[PDB]
Amino acid sequence: SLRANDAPIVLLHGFTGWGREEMFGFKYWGGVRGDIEQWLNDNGYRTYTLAVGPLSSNWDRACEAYAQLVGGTVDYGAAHAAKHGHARFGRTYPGLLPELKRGGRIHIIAHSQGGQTARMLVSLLENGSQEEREYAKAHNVSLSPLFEGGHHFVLSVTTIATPHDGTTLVNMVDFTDRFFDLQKAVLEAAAVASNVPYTSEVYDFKLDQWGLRRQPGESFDHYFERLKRSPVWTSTDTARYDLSVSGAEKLNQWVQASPNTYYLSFSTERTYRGALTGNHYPELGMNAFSAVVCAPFLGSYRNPTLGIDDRWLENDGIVNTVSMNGPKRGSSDRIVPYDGTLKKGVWNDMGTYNVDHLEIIGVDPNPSFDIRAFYLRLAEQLASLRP
Amino acid sequence: SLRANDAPIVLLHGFTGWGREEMFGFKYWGGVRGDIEQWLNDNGYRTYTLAVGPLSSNWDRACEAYAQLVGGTVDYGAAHAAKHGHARFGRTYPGLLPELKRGGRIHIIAHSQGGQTARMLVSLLENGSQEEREYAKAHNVSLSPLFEGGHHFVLSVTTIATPHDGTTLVNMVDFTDRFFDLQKAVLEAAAVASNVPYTSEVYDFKLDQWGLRRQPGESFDHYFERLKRSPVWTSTDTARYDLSVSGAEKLNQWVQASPNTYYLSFSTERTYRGALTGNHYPELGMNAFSAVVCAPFLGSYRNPTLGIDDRWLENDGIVNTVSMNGPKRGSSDRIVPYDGTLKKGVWNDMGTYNVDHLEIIGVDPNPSFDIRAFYLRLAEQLASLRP
Ligand SMILES: [Ca+2]
Ligand SMILES: [Ca+2]
Ligand SMILES: [Cl-]
Ligand SMILES: [Cl-]
Ligand SMILES: [Cl-]
Ligand SMILES: [Cl-]
Ligand SMILES: [Cl-]
Ligand SMILES: [Cl-]
Ligand SMILES: [Cl-]
Ligand SMILES: [Cl-]
Ligand SMILES: [Cl-]
Ligand SMILES: [Cl-]
Ligand code: NA
Ligand code: NA
Ligand code: NA
Ligand code: NA
Ligand code: NA
Ligand code: NA
Ligand code: NA
Ligand code: NA
Ligand code: NA
Ligand SMILES: [Zn+2]
Ligand SMILES: [Zn+2]
Repeated sequence: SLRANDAPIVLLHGFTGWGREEMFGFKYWGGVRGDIEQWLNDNGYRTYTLAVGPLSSNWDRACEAYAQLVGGTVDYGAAHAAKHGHARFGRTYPGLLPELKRGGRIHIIAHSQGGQTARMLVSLLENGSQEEREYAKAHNVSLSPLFEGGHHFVLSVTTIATPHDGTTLVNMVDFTDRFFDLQKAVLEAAAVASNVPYTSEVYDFKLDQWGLRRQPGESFDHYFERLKRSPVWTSTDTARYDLSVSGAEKLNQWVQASPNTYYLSFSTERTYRGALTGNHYPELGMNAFSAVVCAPFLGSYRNPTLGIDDRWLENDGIVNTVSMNGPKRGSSDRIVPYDGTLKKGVWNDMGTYNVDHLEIIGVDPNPSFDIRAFYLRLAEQLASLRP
Repeated sequence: SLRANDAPIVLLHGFTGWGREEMFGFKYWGGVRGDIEQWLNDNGYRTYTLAVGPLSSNWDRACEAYAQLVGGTVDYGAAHAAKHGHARFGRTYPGLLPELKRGGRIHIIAHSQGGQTARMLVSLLENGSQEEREYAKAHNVSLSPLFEGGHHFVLSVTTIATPHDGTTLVNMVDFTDRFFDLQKAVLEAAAVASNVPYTSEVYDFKLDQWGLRRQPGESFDHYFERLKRSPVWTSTDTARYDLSVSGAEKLNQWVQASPNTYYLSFSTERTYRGALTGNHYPELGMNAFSAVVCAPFLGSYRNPTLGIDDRWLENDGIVNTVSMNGPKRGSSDRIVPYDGTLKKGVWNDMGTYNVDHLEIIGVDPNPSFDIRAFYLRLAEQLASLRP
């Protein structure tokens, strides 16, 4: 295809994820398979990576993403920060693309919960926040340009394995403990132990707004026990809340597709349907943590009152596949199957791949999945988009 | 734990609550989770339910509980009735347990302000009322046995989420309108509308003494506007007066622990401490009415001169947690942390549970709280008490 835009690609992780220099250089985007950002740069697709709080709400992460792109000090909004009891200002960044203040566009490619954060960033850029604007006028405080509206610079959002209607994993009985055991399993993929008191930071959870940081001498085991009891686990201003079916529906009520952005979704599944009742079971080769800890639950949990039924049981080890083609619960967004022409302002469902939640970013091996081709094909499609 | 007594359990609601035939059978004790009295009976713990005026004083409610238990016409006392301007006599009941007049006893399990009513019932059984005794002699009128003193039929009182020292919620500026909105939120949890003039009674406020009742053609919205302007909201002979920190301390000056009764308290909390100034905020999953309307105030209102300081900020969405382990303000009662042996004549503090004020009775969902095991374990402990 012909190139029709010059927008760089920006990569955005989910409820785990870390910058290029973290985790001893093991990349979230490529894991044991390599460095996806480097593959794209090397093939002429200019690509950058964002690293935002993995456990923070999509709102917090969107404010962090905005400052990382345009430069400046993260501003969560005076109204938001007062309502949830955390700092209004966060870190200060130079900016990856401070030109976006003047003009120019990006493509966001986001995995897992990054797809919620990317959708939310577009809604804030284009429409701002009326609550923040009214609060700033009422209290005579400053207002970040993010909350003004009028700053739409995202040509496309592509989501990969995103829980747009949530994941039923949040409902599992031991979910608090098992979710932090999933963080430990991702550390272990990077050869990072959870019982070692690392002096270097290794994996920064970016919880400056809550005042939390792993302390000198503290193992990840000990630190996650503190995080389980902290506001980033127990408040509604969290990844945990937005990950749930309840909280993803609430997000979908206000975060709509912009008519100025192409949305693409990729769905993932790594399960088979059983012969007894319709439940789903992990396939050979699914990442071991998901296969043992998460997929049996995801493939069997129903909630008839919420209509969480047999269609929700197929999963990729972490998220129910039905959740991933676009927001539907609480959403008026349109979802169309890809027909060869990518359309603005709707979700173009690019299909369902037999790859698990961690294999699709290369964190878990899968030699039958040609991960480099997958990301290069996608970059060629995004470069074809007509602004 | 081996059973040591055969006393039945009697359940007692707070400033909302209704009998088993009210609310089209949606139970206060169990709500959306089921029927706690039925669970208890089906496991061999004989259990009954009281229904007294939700908005009436603890004194009125204790006279009503007395009559419902032993049988007969509610008698509020000639001196009390003349002092406050209401009828001396209320409804007539058949009596759930007339064997209490021949030696039978009960365990009361009480929620919310029910714990103040249960303590007041025990105080009146033990000591009566010298004012009533004086007045009956002076005016040559009859006297209820409740006011004589020298009676005993309560083996134990267990309080759950009770404001023994009051709740600061009453100091909210628009408390009147938000308290009746709480009543409407509880009706909505029971799938009852507030703008429909139901011909059946549905929720009887048992205001016979005040001469108030919902009229034909009157919705709950219109009825609650009248109640707000009526003596059951504007006088001192009300749940409103006894709910406040001021009124709870006045109650504690005369309602003391009996040496012949075990007292157990359960405390509840559903908040996190923020990172700005140590205020408390509602956790994810708190009932929506409390989370929006009540918890932000409860977690941020301080009054150092009245001793309302950091200890009062943690709360369950309706009552400050520090108020719930037993009466302290204006009280000489002893409170001891449970140590595996329950003690008579003192408050056995059974701990604090991460469950909100409505979750603890099942009116609001919380799948992580095993409400059936909670009540069954409590009934087994009460059955183990030595008589
Ligand atoms: Ca694999
Ligand atoms: Ca709840
Ligand atoms: Cl180190
Ligand atoms: Cl810390
Ligand atoms: Cl950290
Ligand atoms: Cl099956
Ligand atoms: Cl591989
Ligand atoms: Cl007994
Ligand atoms: Cl008694
Ligand atoms: Cl009337
Ligand atoms: Cl705070
Ligand atoms: Cl539940
Ligand atoms: Na505040
Ligand atoms: Na840290
Ligand atoms: Na499959
Ligand atoms: Na298949
Ligand atoms: Na929809
Ligand atoms: Na109904
Ligand atoms: Na808490
Ligand atoms: Na005291
Ligand atoms: Na819990
Ligand atoms: Zn926030
Ligand atoms: Zn009265």
